[PDB]
Amino acid sequence: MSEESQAFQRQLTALIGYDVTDVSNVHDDELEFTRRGLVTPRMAEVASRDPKLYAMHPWVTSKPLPEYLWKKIANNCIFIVIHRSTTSQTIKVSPDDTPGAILQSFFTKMAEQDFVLRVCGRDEYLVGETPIKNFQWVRHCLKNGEEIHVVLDTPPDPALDEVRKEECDRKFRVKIRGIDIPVLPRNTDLTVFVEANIQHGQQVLCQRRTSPKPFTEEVLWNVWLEFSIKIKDLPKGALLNLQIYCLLYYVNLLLIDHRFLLRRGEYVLHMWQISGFNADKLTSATNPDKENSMSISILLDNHPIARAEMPNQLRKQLEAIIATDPLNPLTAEDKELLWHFRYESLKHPKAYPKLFSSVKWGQQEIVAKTYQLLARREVWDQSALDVGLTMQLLDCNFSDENVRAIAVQKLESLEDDDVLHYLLQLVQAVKFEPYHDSALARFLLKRGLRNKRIGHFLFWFLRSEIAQSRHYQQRFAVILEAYLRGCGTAMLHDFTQQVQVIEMLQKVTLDIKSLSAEKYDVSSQVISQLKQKLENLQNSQLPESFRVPYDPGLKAGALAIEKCKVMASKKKPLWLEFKCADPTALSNETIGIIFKHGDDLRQDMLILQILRIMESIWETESLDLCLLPYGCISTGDKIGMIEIVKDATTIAKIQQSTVGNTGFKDEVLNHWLKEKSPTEEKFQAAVERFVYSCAGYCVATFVLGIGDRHNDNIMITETGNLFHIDFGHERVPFVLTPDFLFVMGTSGKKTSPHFQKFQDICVKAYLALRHHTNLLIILFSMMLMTGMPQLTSKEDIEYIRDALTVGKNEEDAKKYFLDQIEVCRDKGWTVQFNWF
Repeated sequence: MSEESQAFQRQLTALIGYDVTDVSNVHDDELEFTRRGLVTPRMAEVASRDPKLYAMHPWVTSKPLPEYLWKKIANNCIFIVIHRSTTSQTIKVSPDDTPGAILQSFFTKMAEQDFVLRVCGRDEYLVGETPIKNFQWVRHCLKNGEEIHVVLDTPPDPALDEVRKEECDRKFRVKIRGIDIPVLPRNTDLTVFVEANIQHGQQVLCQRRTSPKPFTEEVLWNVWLEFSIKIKDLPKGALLNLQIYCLLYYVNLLLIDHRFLLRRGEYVLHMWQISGFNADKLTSATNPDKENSMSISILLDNHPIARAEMPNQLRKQLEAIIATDPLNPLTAEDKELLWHFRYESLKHPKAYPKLFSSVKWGQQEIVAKTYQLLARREVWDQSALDVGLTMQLLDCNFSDENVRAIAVQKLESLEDDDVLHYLLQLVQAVKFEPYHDSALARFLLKRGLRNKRIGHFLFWFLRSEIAQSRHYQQRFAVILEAYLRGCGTAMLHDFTQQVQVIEMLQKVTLDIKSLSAEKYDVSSQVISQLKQKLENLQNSQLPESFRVPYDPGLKAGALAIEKCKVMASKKKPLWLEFKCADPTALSNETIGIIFKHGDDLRQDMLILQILRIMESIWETESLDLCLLPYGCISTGDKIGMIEIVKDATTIAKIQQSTVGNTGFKDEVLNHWLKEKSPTEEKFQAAVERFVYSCAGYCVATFVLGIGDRHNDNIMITETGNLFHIDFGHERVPFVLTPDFLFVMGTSGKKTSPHFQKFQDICVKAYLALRHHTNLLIILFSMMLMTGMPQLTSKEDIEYIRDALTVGKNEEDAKKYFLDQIEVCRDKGWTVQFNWF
């Protein structure tokens, strides 16, 4: 079409980081099928969204105000600071008051209504029919004892969000012709065979092998591999998994296509090589490197899918099976029970995952029965939304489209606040979808387009994977495009700015990394080289401003080249600082960002996100363990940015400043906090905060099995908020060393008010998380499968079961954690010292 449309597809390609019109690494048209398929869902949502609210994207929650936040409001009054150039009043408000109805208690209380309240220095609005106590920014300020500063100004023009117009009962068999690799001369000559598996929801329905042969640059067999399973019995979503054993290579091919047709014809698939379980193994995409990759040739020639009340003790066996964690293995007995009492099972939403693990997906009639089961879904459709449960049906174990769709059905009812909490994991979850186009993928696209905040992170979460996952960049790219084609020219403009910026800093970051070895030091030479490179961008290259990717509410302006530098650490990360591009800003404090290479940030994001879930969990029990999950977004391979927490120091650096360089003293920390405390009130506040934050992290860290940390990866704010960092990748359950204890007023396994307060918070926090054992267990395993390398689909994922002390009662749990606390006391500084 118009040269205009080509220039647009060019722009999109740049934002995405992939050409979705590319057909270099495909063997069918699913992707294209999918691009077209998403048009409707896109358009249906664009069309449905209120142009006004979409432009102002208010950030609101339906959850009640925690108890620990009402404490700061013991007068049913809240002070809002309304600025107006040099003006600035202080209208006292009621937590129930609406933004439109405090703008009344202003305009009239002072004395024309085409105005809207906006947070000073931010792109955050307090609009919409919502209690001011329900806006997040407001709760952010209460939780941090900050004043609410707002500016009266004109609503953003929803015209700016304009969208560009668009325009057989035979047995199954497969013939393995042979394998080919360009170069293979290796050490000791080993043997090699091909394993052809038919899988569904990671479950082998049938398995056939070829005879062992000499591993040469070309091995042929020309042998038909026949399976017992009928062509009429293959389940949609079934995957023909082909692997080469010496396991060296793998590759999958959807047995039924996106059009319900049985795969047929000759295929030459370029395989993935295992690096000397995880999501990546389930991919329907083929290695893009056709030149230096192993490949397997095959031939397919064969469309389809054209009362009784439980006795007392059996219902008991059933209920026990249902109460077991999601990691409890299911016995044949168990599956037969769940299946036979198929309809009783159907009354227990918590049984759903276990029940669908009990279906024989390899049997046409049974699956057939299963669908009839899901038909009478009344109970499920009326169940109180259980995210944990919903996610479980979205993991690697369920490949069935109808099973997965009901989980998504449940997600529909999440308010935006909630989608943000799980947004990163839901996105990862897409690696578990058998087809590109899926209910999940559509959910995301929708939720994205309907709210700007959610689309923004969706953008970056997808970009993250598209830039470094060979196994899923294709699918993720088609989804992202879809989104881009509907977020709005405005968004499309912001993204452009953000992409050019980080794309420059990434180049400088890497080039600088070359001019520096590993041996920590950092010379003025390398810093001089940085300042020069930045100077160059400061010119006509680096846009005037851009949104901070991990904090869309913040607009960043020009670099403060004088405050930038290269950090003296193993990796050589940039420490940039920018001026806030918002005049209405309430400060002159710069925005500090860290650009690093060497670490896999996608992992970091995952932990950080799980950390925020843990917060919300503790919220619903009136707890605030003061964690500090800083901004973090992986932008490419082993590269990305990190929010610079203001006024914080490494606990190691604190020790180093007192004792030797590579040298440990017990009072260092307490000394540091007191000297950093402006008054005695704030110093006492900071010891408090330390006790809470210390317990939060000791608990969060224990559950996620990443508590045994080195001193240089644990920070603390001058205000006392302790917090770990770099979750890149004798023992101790967590870090609770003598110096942390000293701050609490105890030493040599003694006692004190603070230490007992600490132990109280820990246990309270710990059993609060056990109240969500299932939600966490499912987040932990999905994390392991889409974030780590080859995670043991057993022992690894199983840690969290023992950590959350599954099975034990609350008393034995509390007992259990307190003992963990003692193991830290007995170890003192042993482990810290050892960390080398």
